Amino acid sequence: MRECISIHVGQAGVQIGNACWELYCLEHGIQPDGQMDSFNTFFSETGAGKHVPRAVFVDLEPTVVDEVRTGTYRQLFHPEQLITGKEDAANNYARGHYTIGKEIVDLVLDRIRKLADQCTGLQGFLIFHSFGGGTGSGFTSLLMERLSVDYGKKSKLEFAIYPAPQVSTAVVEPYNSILTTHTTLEHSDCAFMVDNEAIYDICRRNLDIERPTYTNLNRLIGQIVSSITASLRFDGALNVDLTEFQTNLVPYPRIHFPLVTYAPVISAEKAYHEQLSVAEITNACFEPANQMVKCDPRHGKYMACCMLYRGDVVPKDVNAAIATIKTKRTIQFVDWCPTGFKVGINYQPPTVVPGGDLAKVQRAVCMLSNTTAIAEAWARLDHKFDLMYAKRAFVHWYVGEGMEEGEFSEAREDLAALEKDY
Amino acid sequence: MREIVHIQAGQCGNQIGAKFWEIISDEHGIDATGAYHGDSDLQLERINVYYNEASGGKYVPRAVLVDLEPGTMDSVRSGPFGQIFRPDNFVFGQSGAGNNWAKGHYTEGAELVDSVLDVVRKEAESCDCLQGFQLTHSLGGGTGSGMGTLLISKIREEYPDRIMNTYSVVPSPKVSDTVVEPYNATLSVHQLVENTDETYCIDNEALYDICFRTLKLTTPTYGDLNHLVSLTMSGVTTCLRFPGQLNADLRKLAVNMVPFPRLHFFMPGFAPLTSRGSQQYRALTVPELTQQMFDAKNMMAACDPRHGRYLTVAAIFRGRMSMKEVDEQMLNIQNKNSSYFVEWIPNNVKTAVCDIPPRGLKMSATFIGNSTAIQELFKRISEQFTAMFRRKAFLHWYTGEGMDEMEFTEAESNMNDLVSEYQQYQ
Amino acid sequence: MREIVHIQAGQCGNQIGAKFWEIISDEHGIDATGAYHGDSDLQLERINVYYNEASGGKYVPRAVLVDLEPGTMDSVRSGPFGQIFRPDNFVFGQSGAGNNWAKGHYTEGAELVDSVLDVVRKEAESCDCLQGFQLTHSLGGGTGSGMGTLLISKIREEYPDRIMNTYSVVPSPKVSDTVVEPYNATLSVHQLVENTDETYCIDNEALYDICFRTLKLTTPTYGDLNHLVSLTMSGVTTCLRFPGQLNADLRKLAVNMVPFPRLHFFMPGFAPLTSRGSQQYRALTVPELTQQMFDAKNMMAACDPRHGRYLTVAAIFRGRMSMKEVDEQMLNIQNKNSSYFVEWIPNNVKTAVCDIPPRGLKMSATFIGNSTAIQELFKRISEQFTAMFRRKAFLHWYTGEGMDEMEFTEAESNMNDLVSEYQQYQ
Ligand SMILES: Nc1nc2c(ncn2[C@@H]2O[C@H](COP(=O)(O)OP(=O)(O)OP(=O)(O)O)[C@@H](O)[C@H]2O)c(=O)[nH]1
Ligand SMILES: Nc1nc2c(ncn2[C@@H]2O[C@H](COP(=O)(O)OP(=O)(O)OP(O)(O)=S)[C@@H](O)[C@H]2O)c(=O)[nH]1
Ligand SMILES: Nc1nc2c(ncn2[C@@H]2O[C@H](COP(=O)(O)OP(=O)(O)OP(O)(O)=S)[C@@H](O)[C@H]2O)c(=O)[nH]1
Repeated sequence: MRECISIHVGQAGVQIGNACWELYCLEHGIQPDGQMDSFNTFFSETGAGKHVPRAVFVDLEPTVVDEVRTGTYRQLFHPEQLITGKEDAANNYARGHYTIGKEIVDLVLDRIRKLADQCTGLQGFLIFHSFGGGTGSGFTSLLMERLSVDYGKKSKLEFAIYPAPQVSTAVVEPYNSILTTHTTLEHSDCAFMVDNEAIYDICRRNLDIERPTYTNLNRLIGQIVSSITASLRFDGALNVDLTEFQTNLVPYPRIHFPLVTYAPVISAEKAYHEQLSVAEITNACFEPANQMVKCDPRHGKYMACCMLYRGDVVPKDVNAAIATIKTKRTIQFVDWCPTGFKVGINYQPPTVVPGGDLAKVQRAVCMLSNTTAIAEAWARLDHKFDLMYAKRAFVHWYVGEGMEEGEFSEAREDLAALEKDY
Repeated sequence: MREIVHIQAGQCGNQIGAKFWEIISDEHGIDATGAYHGDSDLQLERINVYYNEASGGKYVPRAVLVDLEPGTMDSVRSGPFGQIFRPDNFVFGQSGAGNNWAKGHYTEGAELVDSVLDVVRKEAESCDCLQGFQLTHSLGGGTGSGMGTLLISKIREEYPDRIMNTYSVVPSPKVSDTVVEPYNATLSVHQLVENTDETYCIDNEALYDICFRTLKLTTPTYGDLNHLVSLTMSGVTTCLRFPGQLNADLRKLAVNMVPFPRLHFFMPGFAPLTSRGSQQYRALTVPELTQQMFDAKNMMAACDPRHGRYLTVAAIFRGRMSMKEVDEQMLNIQNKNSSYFVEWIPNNVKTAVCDIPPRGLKMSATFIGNSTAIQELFKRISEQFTAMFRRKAFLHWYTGEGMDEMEFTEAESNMNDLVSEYQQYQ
Repeated sequence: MREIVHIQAGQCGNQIGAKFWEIISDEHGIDATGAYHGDSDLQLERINVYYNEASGGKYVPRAVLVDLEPGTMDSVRSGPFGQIFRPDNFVFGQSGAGNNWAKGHYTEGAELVDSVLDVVRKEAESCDCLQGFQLTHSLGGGTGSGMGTLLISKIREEYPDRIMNTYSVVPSPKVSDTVVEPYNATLSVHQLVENTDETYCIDNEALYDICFRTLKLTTPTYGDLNHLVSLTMSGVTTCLRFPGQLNADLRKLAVNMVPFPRLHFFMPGFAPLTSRGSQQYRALTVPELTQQMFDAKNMMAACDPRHGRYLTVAAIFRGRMSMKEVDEQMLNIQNKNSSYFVEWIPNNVKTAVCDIPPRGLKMSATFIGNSTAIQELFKRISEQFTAMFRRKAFLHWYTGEGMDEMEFTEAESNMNDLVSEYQQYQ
């Protein structure tokens, strides 16, 4: 026995946390109130037939928190773990990092500290947020360094909604993205991808949902986190811990930004049309378009590859499929990283939702790597930042939060050094 | 939560605010008296932003009515939905500045500043958290501009952190309704560069031509102008008032629209706008709107952005569609309008969607954009001011209210610096 | 228990006391005759404070009616609730001082002092324990002020330990109803600095303006003034009359309001005060009252506290709310009104709540505060007295009643010392 803590900041973070808790509740049979020992990794035993999520819901705006506390799962969540803000940063990293974040970071730090107090087997921290959101950038970053300074070497996992190259809710998104990336770089143990446009494209072409909604995105995150945490929440042939995830993909602290991909995303009518075998599902998932990242991995080199099989998957078939994956030349690896393969097998089949886009299947695989194509996105973001900051636009907004342009500039050069480190 | 207090100045401003209030009563399911009858919880969940907690299951608008004459006062109160306002919010003068900025700002504004500050402070304190303000007035008029300037000054010195927007009505270049209206615009802009965080410029002749041609009406009226104004109204404020997959507020727009403190003038937008025998034949799809987002026909403040360059664009949507279509449409808009767009502000389209469409339309789209086209308007205003100030005509009315020469000189210098900065951006 | 005897002087005082008595009959469930019909035990549990044990299941007010003329006598007795008073409490003169202090205090007061002392002693002895007294009169009037001075002197020499309050009516500065009213105010205050433990100053024009503007009445009358007076009435005395989570009495207020024996003048307060078409639209919450606690509009005794400094504030509440909201509201009131407040009296807000709200209102709030604003009123009175005493005009009427020069000199010297001490506090 062991536990983990999930952190949700901003609208995207709150929605993601709610969806993930919906998964964890329906997978273990939790009714909306909390009733009917691996489920203790995310829920706490007190009283009689009771469980509550080990999470904190915080946002500078109370709209999403109000929406959460109006669902049928009010009884499921403790009221005190929901935090309501008053002044949304409005896509401003500095606003949510200094003006409102500094006076509300205390209660959250403080009581996630108790969440660790009753969880002596705290494996790590889960963070869900968005770069585009000013709250989800600033408050998330500051609480990230607060976690680092209050826990030391404790493992921490970040799930960030990176704005897409052509999808941006706010035009000031480069400022928030660059600022948060420079601020939390040294402490970000592992940060993933989310490309909204790639999610929409995959849903429209794979699930063939011409009119999807953010619920599809919500379980897109939900299924990813479920596949990641199945090892901790269910036994398997070779379970994988959170520590090994950062051990394999962080030989150097500078590069800790791996991309994620799921296989498969198939509707029930199309699930009738295809049953999964290891070779086909892996080679489909390794296909660049199947990746939920809008960056072709074949442009650069591959760091490492991690497989997360769940269900009735034969390890020998895994080895054979992975080998025949290796031999083909569409896949290339760095010279000094010949053997960077880790496989995690779990016996728990992926869980379905009623009325969901995904189809109920006994087996699945999670696609886990850090390709060099992320450098393309980083360079494009840096170029956009240079263009839109060259005339110094929207800077006065961050100035009114009380800093001058210097920190913007050296964050730009820090991220440039990160980009050229490849 | 995030309460917004409405203050209306001038006859046009009072009419605009009233029409807004009936439109909000439609959108939130409020009858002519104040009772709620909406069929969905979404209308009444965030009713407190524009309404207050009234006894007997009622709601009253968070509005402040200011004028120097009670003529439009009586017409508005005796008009539709006049009983939804308490008599206390109606405070009026008895002299009238007579389309004079100095009179309405110093002579008659001296005995109205106390009342307007008292009522706005009462509205601010009686609410939970005042997110910001919204003011409507006409820069062509003299009194309304003076009330706008006085209120923005008092708000800035009282609530320097609470942002707002001013929906001022710039006089039409084609028609000189008032001889001394250049002074009014001069002083109003000189105070706006200084006491307002962001401003939308609403020009008459552009909406007149839209009603004439786009709507295909042979008899345009103030009613249609107030209707489109209320559509702009709802389009900007629906993200805060109504739940959305991409939630937004006035603070988000202000952050996304203001690159420099003095560069805060933007030109609002609305679409689609089609008649009965075109709507049943037009495509009710996004491309029909994206061809309508960028055009000099459905264009708001009479200065063509094609001559200048767009600073950045904000687009709010209300309906049932996916988001990626919007993103690719914005990308195509950049791809084809690159020359009309600015090269050094990549992805300058601000994308957000409110889930709830307005009453009677399953889409509405509000185009919030900024371009250096307003440079032409400001330069023409400056040269007109120079033209009839070189002759020193009609200065006696202002100098009789405690005016001075070099004051107007630094006013015109401020607009000169503003237009020079806008040209430098161009 | 803690019985209070009411004595009314002058026509205005008699009307005020009567209106009080009907209001108490409402609050305690007493009909026009005296029978009890209240629906709760709380009304009739402490009825003995203002009523006496009457046979046949009846109750009569503990009131004393004094006048020098029977005109208002007959109107009051023949008016509503006139049968609830025994004929013995009505004692009247037959001459009338004619708005003269000296006449009503020496000439006609000589044959009324015996009667008033006899009746007040009968009321005191017939009761269990007389907690204190309450008197109503007008300082503008001559006779009423003389009766007030005589009664406070006799009470002080007879019951020096039993505190009271006097609800005197200071003449309005704007209107000179009586030419010799400055003498009346002079002598009344000279006796009040000396025979009264604490005094509330009630000024006409302030309540007149409140009825005109705050209540929005085009025809203010004495009835509304007496109504608001009876609200002040109930607001002060509800803590003693009715059970409360924070029980209080007149002794608590006197201890909390009097820092120096000569510094005992305070300016009462009432809220909320809203009309039919504002009450159904206003917020029936505490903040709507706390914005109404501190204002020159709903303000009682015509001198602005903003110019001066508050000494200390007492706030009594009647309704259904928690107490911490009141405490934090008082803290915010300090935080924002620190300049208007006194720095060397920290936490100068006296907080108490009576559980039972008045009839017809689920909150009423009575603002008992003290400020150095009354310094302006006293200084203006002193300078007026100097102005028309330098000319020695209208002195013959007073000197014919046994008056003298340096007596008025030490009177004006006493007000000079009082105003100097108040300025020193400021
Ligand atoms: N993938 C995904 N992203 C979402 C979802 N909801 C919101 N987002 C992200 O949120 C961004 C919009 O801004 P928010 O993060 O909501 O900003 P906010 O919550 O208002 O916080 P502030 O900007 O500080 O006021 C978008 O760019 C999205 O990337 C969702 O359901 N799915
Ligand atoms: N769109 C629109 N414009 C209006 C409306 N009413 C007046 N206007 C415009 O406003 C301008 C006059 O502004 P106005 O507010 O009337 O000046 P004013 O200073 O307040 O006039 P006064 O009170 O001193 S007499 C005119 O050019 C007119 O076209 C209206 O209802 N809708
Ligand atoms: N609020 C209020 N004020 C009143 C009322 N009646 C009289 N007054 C005020 O009291 C003042 C006169 O005081 P008053 O008591 O009538 O003098 P008086 O000395 O008793 O008059 P007299 O008996 O010698 S003839 C006037 O200024 C008047 O405004 C009343 O019913 N309500």
